[PDB]
Amino acid sequence: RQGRQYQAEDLEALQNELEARQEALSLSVNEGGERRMEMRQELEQLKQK
Amino acid sequence: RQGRQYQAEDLEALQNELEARQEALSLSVNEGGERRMEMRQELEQLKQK
Amino acid sequence: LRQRHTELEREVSRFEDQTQQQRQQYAQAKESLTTLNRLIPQVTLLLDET
Amino acid sequence: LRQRHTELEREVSRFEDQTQQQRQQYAQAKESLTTLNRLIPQVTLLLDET
Repeated sequence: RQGRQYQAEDLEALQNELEARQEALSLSVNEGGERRMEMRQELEQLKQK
Repeated sequence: RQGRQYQAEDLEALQNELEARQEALSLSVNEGGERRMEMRQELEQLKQK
Repeated sequence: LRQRHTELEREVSRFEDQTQQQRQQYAQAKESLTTLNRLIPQVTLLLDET
Repeated sequence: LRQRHTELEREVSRFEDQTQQQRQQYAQAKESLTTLNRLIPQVTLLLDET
């Protein structure tokens, strides 16, 4: 399902890496949201201008 | 640590409960930060004004 | 706008507090879930209380 | 300012693309990690390849 034969012999490192990638999920989503909403506020300012 | 004996004999169901909790984590934080984050942008805007 | 700054700071303090507590407790619950499915991910079946 | 608006729209598009892609991809990653840590959180060690 993920990989085809994916170091099943010892996969804990992969679990840890995926935990890191979920941390990346959180960081990336928060960053995108903040930036897009800030630049939306900028859009509003530009509109009024 | 959580619960005191809390049906440890067959605790399977609790894990599923925690899953919901885990989900409610993301939501509960994703909104929270965003809110403060939102006002932070607004705060900056206010300062600028 | 400075009064708005004050009220905004109040709101930020409230949200910051709530988020900190919420994330701490939910992280602890998540850690509890990990401990369950790590130490006893149905390992109790192998233990089986024999 | 209209050029700024055009570029801002382009940036909105880029942010949306990134946020989608990343959230979907990491959601599948979350699903895979959940499957691993549920079905086989060191249950392989219990199997131990004995």
